[PDB]
Amino acid sequence: TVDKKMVEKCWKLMDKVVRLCQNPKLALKNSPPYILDLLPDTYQHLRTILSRYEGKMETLGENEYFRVFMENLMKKTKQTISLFKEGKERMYEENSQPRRNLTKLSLIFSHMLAELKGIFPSGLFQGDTFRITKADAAEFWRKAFGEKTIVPWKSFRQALHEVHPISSGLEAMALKSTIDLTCNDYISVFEFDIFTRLFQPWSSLLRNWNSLAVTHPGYMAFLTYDEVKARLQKFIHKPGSYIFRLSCTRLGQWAIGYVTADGNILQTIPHNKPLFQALIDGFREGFYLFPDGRNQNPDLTGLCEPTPQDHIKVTQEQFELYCEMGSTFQLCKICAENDKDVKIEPCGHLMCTSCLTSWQESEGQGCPFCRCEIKGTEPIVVDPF
Amino acid sequence: SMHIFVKTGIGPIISLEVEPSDTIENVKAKIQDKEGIPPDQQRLIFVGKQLEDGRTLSDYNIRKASYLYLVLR
Amino acid sequence: DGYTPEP
Ligand SMILES: [Ca+2]
Ligand SMILES: [Zn+2]
Ligand SMILES: [Zn+2]
Repeated sequence: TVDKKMVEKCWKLMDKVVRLCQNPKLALKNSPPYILDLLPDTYQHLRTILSRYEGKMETLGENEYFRVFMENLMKKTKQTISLFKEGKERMYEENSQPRRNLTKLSLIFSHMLAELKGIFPSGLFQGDTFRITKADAAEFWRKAFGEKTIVPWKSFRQALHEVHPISSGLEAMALKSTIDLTCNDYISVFEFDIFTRLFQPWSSLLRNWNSLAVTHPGYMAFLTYDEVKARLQKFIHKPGSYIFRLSCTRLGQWAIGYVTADGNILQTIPHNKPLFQALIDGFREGFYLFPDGRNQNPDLTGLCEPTPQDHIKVTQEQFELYCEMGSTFQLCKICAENDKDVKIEPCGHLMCTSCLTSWQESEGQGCPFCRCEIKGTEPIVVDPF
Repeated sequence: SMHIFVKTGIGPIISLEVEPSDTIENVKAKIQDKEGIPPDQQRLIFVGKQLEDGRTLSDYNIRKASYLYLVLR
Repeated sequence: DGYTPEP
């Protein structure tokens, strides 16, 4: 239960962590995850929530997700406070174990902040109506948990095991490590969305996860842009050397770092396409050949098998309405040259892949019709009336 | 004089009271009076053709009950 | 931010 004093206590602890990090003796880099920016940003969003719930503090206080988040915020802030207390001088040692823990805790605050903004957009609770990107993933969460925002790990593990069986406790604990971003032993709808975006398609979820995050030597998990260039510097004279990682700023998305014919160390983003599709493409035309400089590259052919696109039938209501316009439902309304063959997830807006690519090339990952973030895409076919 | 329709992905279909002599800028300002969308963020489409701010409705052969699409930034 | 297109 979240009261007035509990929130005030959290902020006082948050302030102490800021004071400890403000020390010029640490000389920490401004690059994300930057805790000196993350904690003050967490204070403002919480303040935004409270102003949206002024008077309605009974509804906010008894809210399960908010209770859990606040409990985890105090715990993570106190953990950082103790980290500075135990081994004070080790905080200034560049690559020491306590310093690596501060970088790990900073990542957690970044995930925690993105989760809070995802569940409470504009300060109002939208967790019960959270839009899961992939359709098959959304149907799993609805049938197993309904409109629940957060569920305990053991409850998530038993539901998942029914659809995608888990081989061992070793696999379950590795699976827990990748999906539980906030490190609180609970799995949120936001965390689920991220895992199901990265390890798509849903139909072979654990196979994709095992082949890309467990058995793949190229998997580096969360890594900053600079660290990718720093790790690939060892393999400058080995053309085809590559690595793939996650970004705290671009949650749910992948990023590949490779060495060219000359070197230079280039970094690309596949954007809403399955990672193995880009890795297989990248291997057959000699770009991604050596994962983490190793001679042996994993064969991912078993994951990529030509599948049919989802079909959408236009109704009588839609046909009649489009006839008045002097057009069809299936025609792309941006170019008016092709039929709609791609669906933006989760808004559902349709256009041709051509208009999408051009929009993404210049404007970014935002829907042309409603400005909603392009969390994912799906190729589709619109069957005329 | 006449009425045109503006199809959006942010709400219901916008019906606007217009004249053929009206510029694309005037139409964008009329959408601004309807949805509060900044005109510099609006991109109007007529049968897959992007409408230029300087030109008028009559220049693109936009007649009565014509449907325009709204694209944002 | 300066990334790189897909090869
Ligand atoms: Ca969690
Ligand atoms: Zn098009
Ligand atoms: Zn949309």
